[PDB]
Amino acid sequence: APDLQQEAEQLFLSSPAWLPLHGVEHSARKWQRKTDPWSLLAVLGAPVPSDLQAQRHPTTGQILGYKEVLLENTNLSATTSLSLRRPPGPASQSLWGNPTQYPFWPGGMDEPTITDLNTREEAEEEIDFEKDLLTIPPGFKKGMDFAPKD
Amino acid sequence: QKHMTRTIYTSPIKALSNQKFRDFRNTFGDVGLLTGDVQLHPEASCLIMTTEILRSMLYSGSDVIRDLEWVIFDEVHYINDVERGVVWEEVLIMLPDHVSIILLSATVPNALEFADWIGRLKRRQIYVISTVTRPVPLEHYLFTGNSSKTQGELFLLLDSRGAFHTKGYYAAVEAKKERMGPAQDRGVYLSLLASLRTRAQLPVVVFTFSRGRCDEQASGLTSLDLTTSSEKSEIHLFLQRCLARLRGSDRQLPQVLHMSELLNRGLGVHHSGILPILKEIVEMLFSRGLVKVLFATETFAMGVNMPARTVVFDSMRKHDGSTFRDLLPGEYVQMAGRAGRRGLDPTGTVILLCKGRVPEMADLHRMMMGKPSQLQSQFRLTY
Amino acid sequence: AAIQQILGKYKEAVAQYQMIIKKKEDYVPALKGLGECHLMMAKAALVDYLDGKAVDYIEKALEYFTCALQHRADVSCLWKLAGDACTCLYAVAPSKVNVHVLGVLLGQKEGKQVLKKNELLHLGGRCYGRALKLMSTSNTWCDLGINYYRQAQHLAETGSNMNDLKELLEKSLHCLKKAVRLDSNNHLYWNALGVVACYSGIGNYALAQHCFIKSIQSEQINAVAWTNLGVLYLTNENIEQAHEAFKMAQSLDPSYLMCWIGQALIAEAVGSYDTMDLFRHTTELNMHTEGALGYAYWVCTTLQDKSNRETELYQYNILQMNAIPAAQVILNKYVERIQNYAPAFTMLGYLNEHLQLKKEAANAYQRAILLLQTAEDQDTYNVAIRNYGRLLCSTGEYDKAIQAFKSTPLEVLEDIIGFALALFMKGLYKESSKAYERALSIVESEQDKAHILTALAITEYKQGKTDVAKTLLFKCSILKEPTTESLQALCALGLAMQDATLSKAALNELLKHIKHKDSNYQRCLLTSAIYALQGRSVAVQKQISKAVHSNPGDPALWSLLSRVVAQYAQRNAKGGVVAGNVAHILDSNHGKKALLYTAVNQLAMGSSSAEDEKNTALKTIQKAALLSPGDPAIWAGLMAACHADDKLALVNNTQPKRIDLYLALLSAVSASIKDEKFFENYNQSLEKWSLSQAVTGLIDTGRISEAETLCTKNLKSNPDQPAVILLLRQVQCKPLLESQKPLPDAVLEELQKTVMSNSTSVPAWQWLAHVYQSQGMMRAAEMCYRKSLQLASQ
Amino acid sequence: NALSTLRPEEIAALLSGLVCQSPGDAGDQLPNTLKQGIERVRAVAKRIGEVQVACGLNQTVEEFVGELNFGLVEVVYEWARGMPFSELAGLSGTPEGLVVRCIQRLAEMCRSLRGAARLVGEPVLGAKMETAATLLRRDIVFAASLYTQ
Amino acid sequence: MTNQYGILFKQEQAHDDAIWSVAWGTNKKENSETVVTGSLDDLVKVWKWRDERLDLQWSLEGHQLGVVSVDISHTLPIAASSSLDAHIRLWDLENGKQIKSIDAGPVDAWTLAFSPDSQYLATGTHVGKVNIFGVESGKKEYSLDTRGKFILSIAYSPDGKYLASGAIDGIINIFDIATGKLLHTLEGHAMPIRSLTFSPDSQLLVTASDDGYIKIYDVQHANLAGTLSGHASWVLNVAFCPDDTHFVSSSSDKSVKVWDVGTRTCVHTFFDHQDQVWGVKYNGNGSKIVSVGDDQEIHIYDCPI
RNA sequence: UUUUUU
Repeated sequence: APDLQQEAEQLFLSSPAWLPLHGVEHSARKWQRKTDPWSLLAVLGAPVPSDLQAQRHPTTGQILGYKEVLLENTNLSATTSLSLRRPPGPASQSLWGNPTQYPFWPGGMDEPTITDLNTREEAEEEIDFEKDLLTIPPGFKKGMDFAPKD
Repeated sequence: QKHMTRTIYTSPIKALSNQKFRDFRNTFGDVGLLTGDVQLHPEASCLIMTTEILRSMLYSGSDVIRDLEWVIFDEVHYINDVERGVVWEEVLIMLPDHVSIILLSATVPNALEFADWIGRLKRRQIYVISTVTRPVPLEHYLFTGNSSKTQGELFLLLDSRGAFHTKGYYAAVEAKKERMGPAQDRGVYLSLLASLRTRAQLPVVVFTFSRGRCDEQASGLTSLDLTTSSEKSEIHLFLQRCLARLRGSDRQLPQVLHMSELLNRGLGVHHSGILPILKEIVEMLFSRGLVKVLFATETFAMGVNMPARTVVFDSMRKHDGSTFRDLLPGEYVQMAGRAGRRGLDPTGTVILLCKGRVPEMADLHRMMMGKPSQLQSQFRLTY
Repeated sequence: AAIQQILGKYKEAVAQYQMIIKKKEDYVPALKGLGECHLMMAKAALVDYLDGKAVDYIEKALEYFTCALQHRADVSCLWKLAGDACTCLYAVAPSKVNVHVLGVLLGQKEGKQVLKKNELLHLGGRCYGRALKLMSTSNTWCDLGINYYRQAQHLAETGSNMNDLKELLEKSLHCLKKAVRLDSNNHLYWNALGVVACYSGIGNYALAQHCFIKSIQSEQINAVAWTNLGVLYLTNENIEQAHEAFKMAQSLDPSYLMCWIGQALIAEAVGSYDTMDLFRHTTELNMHTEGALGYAYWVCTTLQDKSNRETELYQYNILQMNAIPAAQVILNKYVERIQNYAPAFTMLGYLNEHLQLKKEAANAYQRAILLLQTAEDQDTYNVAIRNYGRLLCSTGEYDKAIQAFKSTPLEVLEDIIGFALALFMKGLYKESSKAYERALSIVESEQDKAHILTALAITEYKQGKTDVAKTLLFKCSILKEPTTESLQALCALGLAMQDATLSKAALNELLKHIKHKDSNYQRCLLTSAIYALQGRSVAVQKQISKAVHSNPGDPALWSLLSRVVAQYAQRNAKGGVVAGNVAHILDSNHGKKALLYTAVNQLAMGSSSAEDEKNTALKTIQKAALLSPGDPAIWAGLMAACHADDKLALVNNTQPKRIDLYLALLSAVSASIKDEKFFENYNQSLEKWSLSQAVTGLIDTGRISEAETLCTKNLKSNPDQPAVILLLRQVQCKPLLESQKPLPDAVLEELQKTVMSNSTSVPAWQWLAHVYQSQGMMRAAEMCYRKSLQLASQ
Repeated sequence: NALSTLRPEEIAALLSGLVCQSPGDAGDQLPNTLKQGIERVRAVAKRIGEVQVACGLNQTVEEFVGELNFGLVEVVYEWARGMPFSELAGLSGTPEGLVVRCIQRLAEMCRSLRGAARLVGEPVLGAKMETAATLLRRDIVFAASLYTQ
Repeated sequence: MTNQYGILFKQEQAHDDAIWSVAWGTNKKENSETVVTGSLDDLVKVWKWRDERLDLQWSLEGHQLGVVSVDISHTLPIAASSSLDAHIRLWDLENGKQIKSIDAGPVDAWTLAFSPDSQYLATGTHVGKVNIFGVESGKKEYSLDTRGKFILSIAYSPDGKYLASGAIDGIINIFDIATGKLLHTLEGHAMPIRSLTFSPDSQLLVTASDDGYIKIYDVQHANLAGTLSGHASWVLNVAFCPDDTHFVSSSSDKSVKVWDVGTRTCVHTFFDHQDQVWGVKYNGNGSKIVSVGDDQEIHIYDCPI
């Protein structure tokens, strides 16, 4: 190792960098804050209503060809539906201890009875988008009054 | 496994679902295990769980319910419990319809008033099967100490045909009258082991009723040495290989050494105040007959089947909840039932050991025989 | 393959699909499956902020979808999935999107084409329209509306236009309204219409509020709609009601990110105390941009406040939650996402500087400089200039730092000081002195004046003129309160001149009234150096032992004691070995020097052990070599240990071992020395000693030729130095005098003169006396030994 | 805010009072901080029992608060520092199976609370329960069962 | 919620001094499971984990000083070792006898790494280069050059075409074997690295520097995906699991942690060693870990699949 | 004075 004297001479008189004058502190910098809550808006996309399912020979079923049909159990989810048709789940997940997920039907209970027979394709109900707009959230006492747009 | 589907075998006891796992993995293929802490292979087709885990993954989906065929409820007579009887009924209610159910039980009287409820809670027919005539029947003796040095006289008070013999009790009461704390009990145990070692009905499981007594009488016994040389070598090699994985300080502390000393002679203790690594070694050295006397307790009486040669009791009343209750017929039947072994003896002997006062045959009647229990329902509300 | 895809596990499904494709190539369902698998991988890639991988995946997915579309172009799902792929690349920071679309998609099937962002979105819209043409369903209508919305958003966000995107927005509203009327019982359509209705270009908040309320009523389990209403209330100064909506929304779904971010924003607005923790939780969930910026801001602001570092706010949060590294990674992701915002870059630079990642801090400041070229406010541009220049100077390339400091108005203390330091580092000492005095002109906070005076002393000393530096430091001492840096610099200057007069006074001044200094090692070093100047050479070790007794901790102190015992008074070798071992035990990062010193001490000792393995000199020096293979002292120690082991084995007379490694170690020593900045005299001593030791080792093993070639090359390299020539003499005269022979007086006189060339070295003289004994002139040998004895005693 | 402001090596010992199922008592050789955290938890339990009994439930406050039986708090506190098992076994008169039991029942609860602190939004409770859990399972208390392997 | 982790075997005193490197090779097509360790000796003991235990098979030695790196091959039966001895003698693993000997000092080789096809055996030098030798075919075909400092770590991506090199002072260099051109140099940490590893499929590069952090970079760009900080001292080795979900890190604080890259958290910690842990590896289908430590011991763990 | 599970 080097002797003490030259070690001290290098340690202190090599350059002024070591001084507290040139440190990372001793600047007192400041920043300005800019929030942007409009970025929080989230829009989710619709699912694909088609599957291109196979065909089957009526006896000893064989694949004639693949034809597209309409799916029927979309808009069904794992946290809002209790049936064995819902999408499997979020991912590989903790086996138990999961709030916000629905159990399947308890076996003595079925609870599916409805027809809702419209079955239209041009089913446009002529909803009014500007006459009387409801402005009370479900559970609150008052909403907000916005000026009308002409 | 033939249908490619999945099956869940559910056991209530945390210690019962380990050897069942071992035997099901040894018998065929893949068997996952789930408990509070173990999660070996949670993708197999014979998942073994505790009912509170099936109750917890029925409230969520858990996507295992999508592939089940059978749910094998093993011991469905725990519904009568006071703090866990609601779990079996929350499970039996939340089960979906495509899952068939198997309910093993223990020959309760009102089996047709319970299966009817489960039959009409679902919309399926339920078949009730009940059997009798267990193999290797059991003879209930009574041992009262006398000539504790070598002589042991046993009075037969119940036989393989259920007939109560008051004559034997008459003899016992007469002898007790004619007759007229730990030092007498030591001679009692040496007289029992003297009359038991003369025959080949050796692998005896003592049932003590308090953990301090449980290891205390095994300490006070202090000379049996029931093991040959090759059994010495196999006991020592197996136990050291299993205990020598873990570190140094963990292998020299009072219970480990003291219990190892007891097992060296061919003696074991199995109460609840020992490390689980010692309970597990006691059972695995008892399941191959290389340990010769076991001072077990009721936990061995519940969590397993494991027939042994000679079961010997020690008292009539155990304190459970501020009661100092005597064994109820339902309880006694299980411990007595695992007395005979299968094809290694004609029958099995259950020895009662009244020492303090008169046996009081009137209550012995209801203890040694009696309708086990009806099937109640302990449903209650939790948060 | 499809079943495996259903459950995630995308890689296995892709592999299976490819195996299928290898056999048959026109199999449409496999092609479609490959496309969805890549699309899902791309979306998962975009959930974490990996924007390059997502682009790769989407390009490949378009490849597969066109491959499928060549065969059956009547099916709708293929067109819709193509449109999904095309439009899922919004907010991916253009100049990162160049997509190699090829073929039928662009009408006619010509070659290949590279599309930018707007073109890609337009192609997506075209694809959705074509899919809708042949199968008119609601979902495609809603997706088409969203695509038009994205195109308008992209045009506005690049400031490319305004009021020329009106038709696009009306088209978007038309499509969403058509979808909603087609099936007015779906929360998705109401929610999408509501979100679009509140876009900055349309600004119809009543319709948006209506749409969100209808969506909530349609299906009550809806965190998205509740959070969108919360945002609507929050931007229009309704803090309470927005708080109600966000709290209930997270009540419905505890792991939705935006509700937590909104809660953090509300807490910040109303000034609570757990806003920083809320931002930390937001960071822990997933990488959103707003939460990222909030957390970075709070971390940097907390670092600024210098009254914190006892609070258990700073202590726990920053130093036990590892806030700084987390903030750095967060900002890296943010900046790659956005990359047109300067304060983000400046915070990134500040944090990187605190992690001593100086090169990345320089890059961050550089990018901030580029951004701020044109702006209304020039002060922030000047501040960025000072910081970028300062970091540039910190790690070489001084010319660039000087140029950066030129291109700024040099009127504030910080900028002038940085300029001064850069100038000094390059050279130009007069310029640095001028800058420091000019900075002294405008000075408050007398601490700063004292520091500038000390810097002046250092810089003018460098030229020479120690007298004026000394007077200037005394002038600094005359100030109200000394700084413990002027006194310390004064002691070092006093030691630099071989006079202990002022050094003692300065040391007494430093010790008397300074306790707030927290090194406790530097003072010991100064005291010991002062004692060593006077040549005392025994007090030194005693003084360091006193210091270690005062503070029995501090591994550094023990290590220094071991080093001094190795250098001065090497007769307490055993104590030195113990001290080095103790220093090594009490930590790990002082391993390097402590192991070196204890190995050298064991070398000095000899073989005073029980012939025990695993604790000889060789083992410890080997351990040190493994810890830090960078310094040349460890390699020299290895040379010495090998030679000593050879001699010990020779004493036991079993076998010489570890024969030929000297050349490799010498090469290592030279290579390691090359990278040391300056200890010039020490480096020269080390290289000279290593060369001599290597030559002697080569002589000992018996590889005379290699030693000869080494010496010849060394002398051919540089002019003669009278030391190595002695080595050449020794290697020459080994064959001769090993067998009895008579020597001519010419060689003997030459050897004597050569020894006289390099005098003041007892080894040489003792070797010459051995030569005299070899031929046999004993009395002459006696005289040579006597001369060596006199030299040693003096 | 009872637990949030303590060291992670004290929250494990404070939570050891819900699981032990052993005869309970207070302590003497306990720090001041533990001796007040015990009172704070008991006071919170008193409030919960008071809202139960003042609502219509039939469970007196004494019956609810009697399930909390501390008395292994100090033993768990000493275990969660690096103390080997032997000294704990010596420490007090409780059978050495019922101690491994309680520790096994606590290291699995300070880990579902590690999972719940991420749900409430307390990443400092998450960062302290993810420390008090990983420092509690090291040795023969958590030895693997023979049957499984 | 974790799996069942635990020890299976504990060799009491493998060598006479510290063990500095370890390599696990399932070289033969059947289940061979040979473990090769080098120590602060000449000893290069070659163990075999046959059914439940390590039985010493070879004790070959030709070295003079302590071994700093050992390596094993998956295709051939072969091994290589380097030491402070300035020699790269590479063994045969079948009769326990030396095959070759390469002269190279600390300016020509520090640490070993075989090729993906076990053919080239690149090493990291002192002056900054990476020297690629040829096994069974001579010496020093070519050397990649990075204008940097002493280079400590050498890693090969499992599929080939990538070579990574850490250095003292932190900087990391990524080359592509196809053309030999520096793709990009990351700056990583600020102090020496001394361990690196790719992931299977070679899209994730895991460093481990001397300050305690574990950067997780991303290949084909310069993105980093997070910093894993859970140790209390130096980090000395990192081994990546055969399935791309976990990796194991051994630190100088006497602790072997197992992380997972999905959530960047530590699943299980092993507290079984008593001194610095210098080497960790996985095996074949990764379900066991070997950990050699400064104290003479060999741990084999159980990480169920 | 016994026993038990998330």
